[PDB]
Amino acid sequence: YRYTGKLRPHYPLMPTRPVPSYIQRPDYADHPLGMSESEQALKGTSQIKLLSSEDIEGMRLVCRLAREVLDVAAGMIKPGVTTEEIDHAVHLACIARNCYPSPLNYYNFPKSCCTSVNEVICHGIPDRRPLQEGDIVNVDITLYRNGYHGDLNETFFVGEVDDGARKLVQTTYECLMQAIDAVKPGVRYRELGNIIQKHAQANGFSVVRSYCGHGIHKLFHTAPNVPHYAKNKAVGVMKSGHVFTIEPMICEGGWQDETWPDGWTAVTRDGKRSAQFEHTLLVTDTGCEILTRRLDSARPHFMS
Ligand SMILES: N[C@@H](CCC1CCCC1)P(=O)(O)O
Ligand SMILES: [Co+2]
Ligand SMILES: [Co+2]
Ligand SMILES: [K+]
Repeated sequence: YRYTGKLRPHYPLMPTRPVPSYIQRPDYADHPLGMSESEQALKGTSQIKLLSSEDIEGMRLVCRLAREVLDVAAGMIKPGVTTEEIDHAVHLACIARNCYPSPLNYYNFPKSCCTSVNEVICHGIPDRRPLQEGDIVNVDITLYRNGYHGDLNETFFVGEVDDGARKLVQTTYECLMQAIDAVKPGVRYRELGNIIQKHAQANGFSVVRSYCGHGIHKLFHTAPNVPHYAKNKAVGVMKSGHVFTIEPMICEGGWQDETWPDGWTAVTRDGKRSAQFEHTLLVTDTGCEILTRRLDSARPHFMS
């Protein structure tokens, strides 16, 4: 394997962290390949759950809890902290909230969150590497409570970063918020990518294509599939009671991605930097509720 940039995995990984048996698990948690019966059962489906009011309530609770766990992680972003240390903290913080860390053994993903540094687009596996001043780092959190999943991420600055870092991060967030702003009943899922790319390209950035936003509720990933790039073939129309994410990944250089031999880590083929943000959204009559929004601040962490 020829790595695309300067980052290398830092093994070995600390042994898998156990989840106390009292925590409710999703179906894949103890599958040996981390497969989810329920997700496969709807694989290739185009139909989109209309959540009931109790659904909506479970979704509100788990997304607020996931936000709380992300905020715990944000509080540890500093030079010299390892992504593995971040994950240990996240893992305890899920357990303390009585939630299962959704990423754990999801298709054998071996950690409880993703930490994606610099040229890692997404799904980085927490490891022994200490964070370096100048890095950017995304932490992606997903929790499971009472049959429901809630998913969010943000990109963070590690001490001081270069203007290009600042520009990529702010721009990515602006991409996400401009997309959310278009969310309301009657809007086509494919329109979101047009809005995202339009802003990305205007700032001299490219848009990752192999990874999409997705529906989420009782399933971790399900319809709709939501591409972040222009002129895409996404199927379906927003309707009050839909829940899904938008999570653009935006790049310095080219858009092309490839995967590390670990089977998970997605990096720029060109070794240049990528940033992402994610929210879990519910479509309401007037627009949408940002179920994973920060409550103690109007803004994401990087700009506070
Ligand atoms: N939370 C992230 C993916 C889910 C995890 C990636 C590694 C294991 C699951 P997302 O659905 O945003 O890509
Ligand atoms: Co997601
Ligand atoms: Co996520
Ligand atoms: K690399």
